[PDB]
Amino acid sequence: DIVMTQSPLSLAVTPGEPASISCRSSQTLLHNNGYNYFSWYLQKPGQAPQLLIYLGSNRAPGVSDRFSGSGSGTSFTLEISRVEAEDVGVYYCMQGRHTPWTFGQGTKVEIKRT
Amino acid sequence: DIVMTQSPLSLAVTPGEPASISCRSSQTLLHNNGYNYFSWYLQKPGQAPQLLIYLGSNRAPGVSDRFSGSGSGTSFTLEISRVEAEDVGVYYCMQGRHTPWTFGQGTKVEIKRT
Amino acid sequence: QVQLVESGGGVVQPGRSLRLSCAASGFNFNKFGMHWVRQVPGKGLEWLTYIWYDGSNADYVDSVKGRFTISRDNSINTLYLQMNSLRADDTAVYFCARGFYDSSSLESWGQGALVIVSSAS
Amino acid sequence: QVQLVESGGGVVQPGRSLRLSCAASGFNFNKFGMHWVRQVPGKGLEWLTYIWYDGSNADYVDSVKGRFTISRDNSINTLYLQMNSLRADDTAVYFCARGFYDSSSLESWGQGALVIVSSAS
Amino acid sequence: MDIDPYKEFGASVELLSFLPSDFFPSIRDLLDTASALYREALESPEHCSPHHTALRQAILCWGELMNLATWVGSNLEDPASRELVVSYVNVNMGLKIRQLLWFHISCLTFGRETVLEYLVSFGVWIRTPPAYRPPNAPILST
Amino acid sequence: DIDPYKEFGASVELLSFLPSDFFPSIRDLLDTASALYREALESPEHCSPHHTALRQAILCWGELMNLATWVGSNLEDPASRELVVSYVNVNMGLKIRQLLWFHISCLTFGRETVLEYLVSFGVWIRTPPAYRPPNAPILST
Amino acid sequence: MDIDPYKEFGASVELLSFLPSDFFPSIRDLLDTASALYRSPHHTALRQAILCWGELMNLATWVGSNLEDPASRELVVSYVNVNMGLKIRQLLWFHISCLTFGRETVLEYLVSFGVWIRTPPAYRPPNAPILST
Amino acid sequence: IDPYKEFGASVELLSFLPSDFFPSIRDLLDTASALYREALESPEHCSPHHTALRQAILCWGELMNLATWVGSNLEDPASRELVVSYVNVNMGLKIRQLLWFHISCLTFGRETVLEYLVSFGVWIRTPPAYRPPNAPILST
Repeated sequence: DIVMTQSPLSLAVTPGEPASISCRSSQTLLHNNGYNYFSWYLQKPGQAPQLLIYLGSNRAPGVSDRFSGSGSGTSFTLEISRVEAEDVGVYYCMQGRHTPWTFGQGTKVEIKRT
Repeated sequence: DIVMTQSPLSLAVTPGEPASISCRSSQTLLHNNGYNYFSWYLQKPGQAPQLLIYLGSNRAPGVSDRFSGSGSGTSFTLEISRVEAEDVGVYYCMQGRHTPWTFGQGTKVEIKRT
Repeated sequence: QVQLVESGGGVVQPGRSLRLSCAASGFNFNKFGMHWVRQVPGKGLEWLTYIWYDGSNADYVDSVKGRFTISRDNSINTLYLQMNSLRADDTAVYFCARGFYDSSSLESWGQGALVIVSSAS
Repeated sequence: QVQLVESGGGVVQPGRSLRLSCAASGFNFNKFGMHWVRQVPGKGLEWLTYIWYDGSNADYVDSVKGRFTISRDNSINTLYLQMNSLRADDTAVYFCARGFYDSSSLESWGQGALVIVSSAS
Repeated sequence: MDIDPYKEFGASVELLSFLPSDFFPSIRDLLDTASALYREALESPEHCSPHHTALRQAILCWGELMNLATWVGSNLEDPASRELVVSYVNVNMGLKIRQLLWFHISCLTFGRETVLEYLVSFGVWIRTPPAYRPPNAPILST
Repeated sequence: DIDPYKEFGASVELLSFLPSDFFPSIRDLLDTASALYREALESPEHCSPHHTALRQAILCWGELMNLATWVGSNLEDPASRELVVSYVNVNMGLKIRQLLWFHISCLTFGRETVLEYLVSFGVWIRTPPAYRPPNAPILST
Repeated sequence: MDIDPYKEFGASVELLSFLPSDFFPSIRDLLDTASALYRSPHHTALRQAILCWGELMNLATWVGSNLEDPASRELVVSYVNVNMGLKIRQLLWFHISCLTFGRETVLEYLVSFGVWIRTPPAYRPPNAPILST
Repeated sequence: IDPYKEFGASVELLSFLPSDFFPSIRDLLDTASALYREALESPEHCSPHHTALRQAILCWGELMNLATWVGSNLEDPASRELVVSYVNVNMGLKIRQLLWFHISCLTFGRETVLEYLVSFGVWIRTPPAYRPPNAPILST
């Protein structure tokens, strides 16, 4: 039912510089508990997906501080202060306000060629 | 001092059928604690003896439920519900009412030939 | 950390039906829910269905609505996903996961298994 | 589970005397009694003697009464059985065991050792 | 720590714990009887007398509790959490409220000396060979 | 050479005639003592010998429970433990049940009626079951 | 249905509710003073509220111990220690103050606070009115 | 729940008395019997400590009966001993103590007992270097 959206589709980062990615959702995610149900996932070729941010603005256990995010309502952004060589992958955002669950379109990162 | 007795001397069992063996003692084994001092032992060729029933009517730890017995006073009986291929051996009964300790005569089991 | 291992994946002849195995251990299965995730090559993740601890309720997406079913056997703590009326668009690797951050996002993801349908061998 | 290993068994020339070794470990030797069991081929088990934890008391059967003796050294937790005036009827394998179901029937039985007497070698 | 609501009134906690839990009535029955027979008495702003402020304070806890239950109903999306908490709020903890309401109610009509002797006699009666006691249990009656 | 009930005008045989089923459980007696007479049980008062008997019975049986626990913890061989605990609990505790019921009843209703109840119960039991009235007399109030 | 602890004590819920939510004190220190300086049915009301708080604390601790799911904990704890304690603080303050100053020397204080708040901030006298000794 | 409370004493007050410096069992038995058999045998009911002793002697009788029964059965010598040694040594401290208390309060009056009991605490606390040689006796 919910239409998901992501942007930009691609973003190549010189490593050591900050970067931001934006994911947008149609319907509001502010429940009556003051919380927002939004997710940040990390996926690696040949590996299972891993968690990035939980509950909208809380870091998942064991995740390095290099990744941070914030936002509320229908707008959110994923920010990485310093890009490391192991950060290459395709990122996803998900919705869990109302069933059925819907996923985004994806965002893959790489190194800007010379 | 105590004369021990066992019967029957031999009993070949088609396996999967029940069987009973009887061991008799001359003097009563009912002490003033309400218990009877009688034993059931199992002996295998090339191996050390193993316990079957303890204290007359209590199963020894780790022994399978396939063997059971009961009785009191001067009469007791060993009953095996289902005979398995690993049950072949010579069985013994012992006395521990008064010193010195005395053993029985033995009872060996086998398979009835065709 | 909980470890989940799947089984039953492989090639299946067209027109038949297949069942996949996803068992879990090391945590209280009766106290948490389970979810199914699918990935055909070339696209991203897609949600399919989920079941609650009791199992009385269930939900499905419109793509496979009425043709897939999910059930759990709390005696052995094993998940089950039954596939019928398979199509060429269903060729994908399947993952079963668990979510416990207040019932929103999946936390531990299994290794997954791929399912392939075709006539050649 | 306690494990007991004997030693000292073997062939002995006629007319002499021999001593057998039976050591135990893994349980409280000072809190339990010990027993000796014998088996010549062709017959069944036969009780010989036993000793209490203190060792002050002992008993014997009429067959070997007054010719065998048993003693224990609680410092090293080792059993001892001394044989004198051996006869041709004494050729048998010897077992030392322990009983703890309320002091009635033996529970753990050692592997045993055989004793043989003869003149040929 | 020594917070015994019955201490000032002459009774004590162990006396209530003497009787089995299952013997006590439900909840809605107590609410209905109270509303039916003492609506004006509880509503009256007059000082009235002891046990009345007690009932007033007691009913309030039950009210709030049920407010919490109806609030958490809609929230707490997780099914398991929902059922467990709600059952705890209305199946385990209400025992004490029961006891309080029953004690007070029984005191109001049939007296105090009466409810105390009834309690002790019933406690003695239950614990005694079945064949060595009167056939009938002691009904409070008047 | 001791008659514990002689100080209240009763004898051992009076209670010995009472079967075992009549006395309640030990837990029941302890709970009654705790709930119904705790306030004055600890406090100091004159006379009231029944208080003194109850107080010393509670210590005696507590010591017996401590013995039961201590024997349970030790004595690795389970065979003896059953016999020991049986004798300590069911057989020895009979006297404790005997004394606790006597004194508790004496407190609630006094010597005036308990003695008559005892003599009446004895008279009822002595006769054979064939001509025994329907039910055993109840102490009542 | 028509229950309200304030009515029988000559007070109306309007007087006790006219005050703002921020004027009320915390619950840890109020509990401490109540226990320290104290031990009519007003005492029985104080004891009942004490019991209510204690049982709520027992509930919160137990739910923290069980309920392995992490998320629910924060919501349950916040609701019972923030929303469910405002009125508790209200009842304790109302049932405690009057034991020291007296009945009357309480109503007048409550009414004056309404006049003070109604006055626009610009024209409001600087002082912070208090009932004092 | 308090062994002595109603005599104006406390379990902590008796702590100062070391366990070893108590008298042997049979001495207290004899001292009670020989002196106060007549006191035991009377219709008068007073001096609760009389009945208390009557309870102490009954408890000792029951324990001795248990001891002989164990001696009769339980063939295993080790366990039998162990139990006999425990009942003889560890089991009698409380009884004893009780006997010392009452026997000794019916003879010397209560006030004399309370004085002796609080004073004896002095002896243990003082250091041997300057402690007086002798310790206090109940006297009379």
